[PDB]
Amino acid sequence: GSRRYDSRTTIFSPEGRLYQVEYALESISHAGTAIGIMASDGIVLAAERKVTSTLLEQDTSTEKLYKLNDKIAVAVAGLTADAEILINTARIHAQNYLKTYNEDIPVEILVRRLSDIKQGYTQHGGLRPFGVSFIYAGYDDRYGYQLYTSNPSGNYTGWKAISVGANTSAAQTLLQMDYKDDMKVDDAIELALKTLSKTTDSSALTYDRLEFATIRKGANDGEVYQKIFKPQEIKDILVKTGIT
Amino acid sequence: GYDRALSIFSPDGHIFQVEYALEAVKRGTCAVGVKGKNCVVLGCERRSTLKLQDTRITPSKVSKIDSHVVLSFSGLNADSRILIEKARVEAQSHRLTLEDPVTVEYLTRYVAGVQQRYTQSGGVRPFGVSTLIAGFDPRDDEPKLYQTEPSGIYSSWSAQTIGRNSKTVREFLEKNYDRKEPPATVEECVKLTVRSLLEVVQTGAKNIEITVVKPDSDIVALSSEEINQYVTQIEQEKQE
Amino acid sequence: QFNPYGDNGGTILGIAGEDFAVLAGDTRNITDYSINSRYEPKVFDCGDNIVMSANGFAADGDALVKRFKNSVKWYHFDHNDKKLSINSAARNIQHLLYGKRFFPYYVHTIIAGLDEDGKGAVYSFDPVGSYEREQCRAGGAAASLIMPFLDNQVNFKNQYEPGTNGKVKKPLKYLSVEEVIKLVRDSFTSATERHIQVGDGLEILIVTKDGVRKEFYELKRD
Amino acid sequence: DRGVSTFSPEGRLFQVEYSLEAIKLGSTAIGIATKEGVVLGVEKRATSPLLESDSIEKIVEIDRHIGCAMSGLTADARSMIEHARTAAVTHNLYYDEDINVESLTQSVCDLALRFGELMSRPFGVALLIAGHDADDGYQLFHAEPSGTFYRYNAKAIGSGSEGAQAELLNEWHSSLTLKEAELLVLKILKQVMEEKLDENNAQLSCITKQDGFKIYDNEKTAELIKELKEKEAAE
Amino acid sequence: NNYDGDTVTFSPTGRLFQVEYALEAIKQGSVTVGLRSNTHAVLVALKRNADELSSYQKKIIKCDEHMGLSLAGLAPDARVLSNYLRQQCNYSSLVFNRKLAVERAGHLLCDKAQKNTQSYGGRPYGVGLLIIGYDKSGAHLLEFQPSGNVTELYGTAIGARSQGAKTYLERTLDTFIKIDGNPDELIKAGVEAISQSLRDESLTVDNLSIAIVGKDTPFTIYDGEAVAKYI
Amino acid sequence: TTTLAFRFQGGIIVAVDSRATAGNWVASQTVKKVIEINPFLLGTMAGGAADFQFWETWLGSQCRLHELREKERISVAAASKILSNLVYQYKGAGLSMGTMICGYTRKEGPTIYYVDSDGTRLKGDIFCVGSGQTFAYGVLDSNYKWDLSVEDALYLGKRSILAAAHRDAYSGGSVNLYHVTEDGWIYHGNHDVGELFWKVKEEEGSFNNVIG
Amino acid sequence: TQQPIVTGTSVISMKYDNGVIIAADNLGSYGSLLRFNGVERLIPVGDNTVVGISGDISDMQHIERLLKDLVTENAYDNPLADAEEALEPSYIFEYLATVMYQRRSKMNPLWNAIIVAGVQSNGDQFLRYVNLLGVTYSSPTLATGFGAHMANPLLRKVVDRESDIPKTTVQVAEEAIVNAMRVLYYRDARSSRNFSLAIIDKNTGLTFKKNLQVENMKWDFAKDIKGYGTQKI
Amino acid sequence: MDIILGIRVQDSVILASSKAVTRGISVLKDSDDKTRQLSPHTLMSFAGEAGDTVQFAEYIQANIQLYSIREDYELSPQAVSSFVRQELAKSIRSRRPYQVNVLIGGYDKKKNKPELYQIDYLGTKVELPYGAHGYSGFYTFSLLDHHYRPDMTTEEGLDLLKLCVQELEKRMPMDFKGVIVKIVDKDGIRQVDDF
Amino acid sequence: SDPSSINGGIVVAMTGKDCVAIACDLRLGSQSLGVSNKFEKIFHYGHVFLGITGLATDVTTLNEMFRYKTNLYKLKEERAIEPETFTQLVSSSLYERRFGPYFVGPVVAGINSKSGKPFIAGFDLIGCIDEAKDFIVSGTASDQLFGMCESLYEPNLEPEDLFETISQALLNAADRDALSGWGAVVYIIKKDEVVKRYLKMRQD
Ligand SMILES: *[B]([O])([O])[C]([C][C]([C])[C])[N]C(=O)[C]([C]C1=[C][C]=[C][C]=[C]1)[N]C(=O)C1=[C]N=[C][C]=N1
Ligand SMILES: [Mg+2]
Ligand SMILES: [Mg+2]
Ligand SMILES: [Mg+2]
Repeated sequence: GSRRYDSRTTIFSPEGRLYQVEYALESISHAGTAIGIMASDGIVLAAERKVTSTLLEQDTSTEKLYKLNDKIAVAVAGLTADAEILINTARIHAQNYLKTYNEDIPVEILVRRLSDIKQGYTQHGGLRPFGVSFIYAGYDDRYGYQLYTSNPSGNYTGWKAISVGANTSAAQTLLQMDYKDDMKVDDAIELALKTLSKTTDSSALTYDRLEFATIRKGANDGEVYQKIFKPQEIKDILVKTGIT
Repeated sequence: GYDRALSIFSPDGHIFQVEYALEAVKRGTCAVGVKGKNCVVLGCERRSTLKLQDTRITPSKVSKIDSHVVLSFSGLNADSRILIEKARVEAQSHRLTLEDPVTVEYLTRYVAGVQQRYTQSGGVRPFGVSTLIAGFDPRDDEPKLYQTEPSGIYSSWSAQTIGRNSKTVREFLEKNYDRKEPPATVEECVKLTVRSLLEVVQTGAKNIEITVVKPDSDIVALSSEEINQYVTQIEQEKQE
Repeated sequence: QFNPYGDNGGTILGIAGEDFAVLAGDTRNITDYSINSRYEPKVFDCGDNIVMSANGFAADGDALVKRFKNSVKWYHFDHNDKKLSINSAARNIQHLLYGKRFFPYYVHTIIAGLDEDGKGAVYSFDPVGSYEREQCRAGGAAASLIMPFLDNQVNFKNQYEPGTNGKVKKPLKYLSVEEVIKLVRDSFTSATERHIQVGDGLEILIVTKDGVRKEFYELKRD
Repeated sequence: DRGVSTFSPEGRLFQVEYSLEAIKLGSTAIGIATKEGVVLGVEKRATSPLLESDSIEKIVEIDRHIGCAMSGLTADARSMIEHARTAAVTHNLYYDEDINVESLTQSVCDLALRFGELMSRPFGVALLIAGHDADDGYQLFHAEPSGTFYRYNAKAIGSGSEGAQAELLNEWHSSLTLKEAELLVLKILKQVMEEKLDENNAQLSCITKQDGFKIYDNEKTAELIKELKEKEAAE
Repeated sequence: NNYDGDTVTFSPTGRLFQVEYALEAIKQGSVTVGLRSNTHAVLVALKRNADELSSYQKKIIKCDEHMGLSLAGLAPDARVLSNYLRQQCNYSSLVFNRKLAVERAGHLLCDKAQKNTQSYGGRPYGVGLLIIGYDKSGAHLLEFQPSGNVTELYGTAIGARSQGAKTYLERTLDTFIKIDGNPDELIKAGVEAISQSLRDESLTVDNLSIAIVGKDTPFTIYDGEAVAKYI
Repeated sequence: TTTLAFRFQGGIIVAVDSRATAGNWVASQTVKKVIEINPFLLGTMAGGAADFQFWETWLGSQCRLHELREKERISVAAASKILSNLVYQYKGAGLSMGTMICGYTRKEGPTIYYVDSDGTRLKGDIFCVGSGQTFAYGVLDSNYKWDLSVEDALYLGKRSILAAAHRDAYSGGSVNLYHVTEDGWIYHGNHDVGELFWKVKEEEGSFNNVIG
Repeated sequence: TQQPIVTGTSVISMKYDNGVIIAADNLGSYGSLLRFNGVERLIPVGDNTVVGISGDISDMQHIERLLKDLVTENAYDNPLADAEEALEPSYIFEYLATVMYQRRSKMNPLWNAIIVAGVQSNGDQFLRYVNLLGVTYSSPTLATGFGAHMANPLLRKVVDRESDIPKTTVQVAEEAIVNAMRVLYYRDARSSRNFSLAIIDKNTGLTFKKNLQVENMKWDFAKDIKGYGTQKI
Repeated sequence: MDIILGIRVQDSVILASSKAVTRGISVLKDSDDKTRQLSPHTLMSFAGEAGDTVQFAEYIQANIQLYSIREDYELSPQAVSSFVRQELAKSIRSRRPYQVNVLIGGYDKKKNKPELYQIDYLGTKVELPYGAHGYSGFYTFSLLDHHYRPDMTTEEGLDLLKLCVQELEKRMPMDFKGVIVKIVDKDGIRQVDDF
Repeated sequence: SDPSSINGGIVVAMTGKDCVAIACDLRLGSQSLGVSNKFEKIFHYGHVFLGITGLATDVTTLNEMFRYKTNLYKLKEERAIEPETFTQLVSSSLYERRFGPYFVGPVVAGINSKSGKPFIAGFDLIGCIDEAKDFIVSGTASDQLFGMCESLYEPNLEPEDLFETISQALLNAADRDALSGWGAVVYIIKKDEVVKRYLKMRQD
């Protein structure tokens, strides 16, 4: 019967690893590097588009940075198609929570929900896992500014600064070196770009090969603003920090 | 639906998927449980390969199932959340129907039952998780500490450890834990728990988590400085 | 509108002796003011020395008896030909009846036999499954005519011993199978006189350790 | 790979035969049936001295008149016990009486072969079901994952089964007392057990018509162990 | 070889190996004999024990007052099939107030076993059955194989060493068919038939199991000291 | 119907009548309106019912299953709530039942729970349920104290049912008494009202209205 | 739940010494309208049973197809379909009785009163009634609708109890049935003159008589009846 | 006809709820607490159809307690009230709706403000300074309209509450056997044993 | 009994010159009993305003539902929903509950950000769109509002004149309705500024 052709996606290796999760992570390691850096007064999300073309329409493009609600955003590393499935689910969960409790969803609760969905694909259903790793940048009134990451295993963890995708080993070393706790957003912006500039597989880091975003309390009085950077604004911040 | 029998017997009478789930537990960070005369302590290893972490928001290793019962674990982190959630629901469900919170034995038996169900259900793999469930039964001052594993077997322990290098810390506990006279105070019990982790952990900085549970829903998690004082006192006595 | 229930009339009577039990019932079957049958057996031997009758709506009555007979059969298969005790049969019937709690068997069920000590036993049910062991029970249309007479002549209610004037009750002496049948026959003869749905014939099933025996008697056919 | 409900060329179900191998690895359990009662005894086999042995529950009550001992993947037994307890109580509800030990055993064994591609595999545990009823008296049954159950006068299952069964072959007779049977279980357990038999690593139980199913205290078993040692040293 | 992994796969020579492996489970099973006359039908079964402490596995199952079978192979599969027969015999009675024909009972078993041989996931039944009965067309004896093939016979035997008892019946055909109105002599012939399949062991009181159905004889099983008469 | 149950020093008294009626017709005078659920728990019946035969017998199966699983006697609170949660699922479906689940455990002490077909579940010291409940309440309230002997408490329960049996047309037949301690319930006689009335009248000097 | 539309009236029947007789008129009424004058309401099954049906005609036609399908099904894998394992009256009745009761239990009844008349294998007379409620009963005489009220009294004067059955010949029994049919024509406002009659005898088998008519009627005395009391002309 | 009352003062919320339980002709109990603690700083009183009331209150309680354990965090009164409203709004279009009216009195530890929410069985939520369900409001609101201030102390609130209960005891036909009063403030929930 | 008049309340919307006005009372009641004088019936999603009369639980439910849907709309479309589009969304949403409807009388009002054109629309409880040029009315005093609006209204009113007209239309209609009143709110909406005014009215 059909058993003959079943890959058996949800099984353990003799060593106790989940084959498909491990291989999905291998897929993600070839994806464009995404970095998240959390500061005292805000969060930075920086991400590298993969070998773009001159004919790619950049200003209407979105492959890395997505908005989940007004307070929470995500950086994607892996299959974009897979990420969008999860992103739409996450957007709905945030709205469900809002409708139920009449309050914006806490960042961790949203992260746990998505991570639980990813976990489900590793334990039951016989389907392949989502080849996606997220960086969650968000804010709520309990914990303030928060950085999380989830991967195909469904495991998530909190971070002060973190990278996903390509050259994370090199990237995480550079972040670990220059990161300090009393750091500010403007400094975090500079660190994020400097890290990508050194870990990139491209010859030079340019505005057309980047997506960038900041979550700031830099909004008029006690409230939070999400800023998805435009191509011209990424070009300006590249000149300001002294990379181009 | 996906019905495939993933957990099955082999010629030598083994269910490899259950055994490979134990190998995932072996890979997991060390977790230890020690019960004193009037308390239980849950120690947990935090691997220091991950720095630049945000310890405020990072999922803590020890999880409250109810106000009087806690659950730590070794193995796949994602899998543990599914067991914990189910356990937390069952805890509230038990209070709702029986009008009395779960006993530590009952809660353990439920979790172990879930784990077992996943070893002979179609289309699912076993949980790559072993748990240490600890607490105090309602209106009871006798400490409770139970262990579970992927196969679904469970049992009570005077002291127990699970996860990576658990063989070493179990060796330590077997010679250092006396049944006739267990750790009389909270201090003695925490000290013994930290000592046992120091056999494996590496550095005694942010790599050790300690959670003390006492009778009548009195659960508290020790901070870095409080734990660091135990680490300092242990090594100063050792220099002799 | 369709009315799924009907009244087939009739009347049944169970009396428990010391080492025997009888379950009697008239053989007349009716609708409204017409006679369907002058001889339509209503009391059945169900095996294991148990006799049963489900009086009221014959379709539900025949369905219930049929299902219990079936239950006895499957009790033998599932439990190594074990004899179904009267107390076990009674509880089994409760579950059959209550199984249709929200669309009831419109019947008044009575079973008779011997308990595990060999003594006479009669159990009585309502339509929705409630049951109780009794020494004496009439069921069906003319139950209201018969039961008061049985209270008086079986349990000796309101009867006292001459000379004492209400102080000493009449002693509850046991009744023989011949004595019981006399009371059964007089009950149905009297019920026939004053109830239009009772008559034609009286069929009695007697249960002893030796087995199940049948007796038939004519009743007035008007 | 291959089907779960596949037959071998010899005419056996692979998965059932492989589950029997798992039961051979399990801890020893012995049952002895007498006219004064049935005795059930098990090897606890704690994997470490820190494990509180009194929490090892390998002897279990199904009803007041039926007990059960297990051997093999004991986690698999839990649902079998739950079914057995439900079956026993459910029958009492329907029939206002105790359920026959054979009928109970049959109900348990019906689950055994409900596996395919229902549960995903056979049970990895064998059960000794001991009890009493009015019809057939004191009974001991051996329930396998094959769906087959044999009645026994005495039976040993687990790692030391064939060695213990041979010992039960000689020692059992139809005029055994309950006290004699208790000692006989302890004797044979001590013989096949790796570690030295005591009240903490071995457990006794019995089922009598009067008192019903009882698990023995560690104080009560300790005395029977001391009584055994003396009677063996007596000759 | 490559075509025995499941029941849904024919071999290159057009064989169903999973069915044939299920057929093998019968040959491993203990011997049982069936035979009939014009008035009565008899089952004789050699029960098997695990050891001396164990009981002897029951081989004969009653299906109705007028029908029942003996098994050889996986006993639980016989319990499933016998249960199905019990329901079919019972459906015939409750609905049609009609005792189920033995021939039609065979047709129902054949069709139930067949569905398991053509579908993926399931497996063939691992048991052979000898169904005896007395219906409106007299006494009957059927042989059920889990391939689906059901066969009405005068006499037969299935299980280990069953060829000896089957040859004996093939010789005695003319004699035992004429045993009308005599249950004890028909059983004697059945006991003498099953004796041809014995080696080393002989027929003891708790070893032998006999059943009989006939004209004025409900299906009844004889075990223990009830069969000491025929040893 | 008249059924009562009250907590006191010696544990719990439970007293019920015996009559069952279909309209004005007296169906039975011998009805057991106390389901002996197990050896430690009692349950009463009232309300045009006997639905409670099935469901409180069923409750006994659930209580037995509980103590098999948990190796511990079920609490009166847990037992009562299994029944109340069950009838709540069937709410809207049929007629009107009312019960008192009575028991004595170590953790709770003597406990009574009024469970109701509308889903109501009330813990309390005194309860009277049935068509003759008001008559029973009258005798009970005026004579109830916590410091009552087992002998006097039994009588008060017996007398309260008798009061209702007399006035309420749908109560009567006989009185079934029960006394509940944690060691178990103890049965205290079936008392025919026909004989009990004249006995109580003469001895107590009550019922002067009636001629005897 | 429905209401009957096109309806068939009385079906009358009785036992006699060697078998049974059953009869029913050929009318399918549409309320007070006597709509259909050629409806056969006696439906034979094999050569040993006749099912007489009253009530809803659409449901009758459904039952007719079930019986037709029953014969087909019984013949499948049945070498003795025309011999030992042929359909019996008792088999056919119990089947219908099962269906009628099942349908009432789903609150969707076959709106009929049925009488299964026939002769068994052993020569015993079979005569049993079943209706929309699943109610069943047997008697020496059985009749539906108006037949119950008018036919039974007449048929019971011939066979009042079981012991009168061997004393009743086929000629006497048929005469009683034919007379009963006439009485029903006098007094049933939803009956017709034309009817069918069936005799199932254990010796002579099944005799099915179609296109019978009520004859020898008394109407002459009508001429003498004038007004409603005082009128003379 | 059960009376359940609520009043939000300066620094606390006070909920009064009748003690009577009437099953037709008789008062079966005169000491019934018609309230459940959903979380340490959130109390819900309730009144409606028998059975439904407690079943609903305990179901809500269990859900909030589940949330508290999962997140190790107490939901705000506003959040709990919104959850409760949704459950009733869901309920009203069910096969068999919950026939339960509730008052949710909670102290928000974040904003340091007491909050009183009135929600009926239809799922009609309103935040109020003082609220009631059933016929209770008809008598009490006129007194509360007159005497209420937002800056009242807890003791002043209790006095105003006594005045409401006295008016109910005077003019209501049903004897509700007095009320159990509970206070919800920064320090949690406590019961006024003498009232 | 009648769900649409248990809680009571009214909403009215009008168009002016380069502006729209939407207004509502503040009453929530349980039939005769007044329960709340702060129950606002006008909500907004971006620059699109929605007033809802009828059963209060459904008013709340629908507000929460359209907040839900307009938020997802914005995330995907990367722009705020327009009045014309929202009107269709309201109609769709209401009609999907055709045989179990929300007992409401919604009123959309707002200015199209791109064309600058003033827009108002009303609905029945099952989704029928009434896209009027002049004015829309809804609630328990809709008859009264129809009478006021039909006489008081004139086209091309300036924002500060339109305010007076809609305010008087609401106030005098609410005073002839037992289940409406207890305060009132008026939203004056222009292309890039919105003024909200609470009116002083009789509190009976
Ligand atoms: B009691 O009067 O409430 C009584 C309790 C019952 C458990 C025996 N109820 C009845 O007797 C009811 C009728 C009734 C009378 C008054 C109030 C409520 C109900 N009768 C039955 O339950 C009944 C009647 N006939 C047979 C079986 N059961
Ligand atoms: Mg007459
Ligand atoms: Mg009275
Ligand atoms: Mg409200």
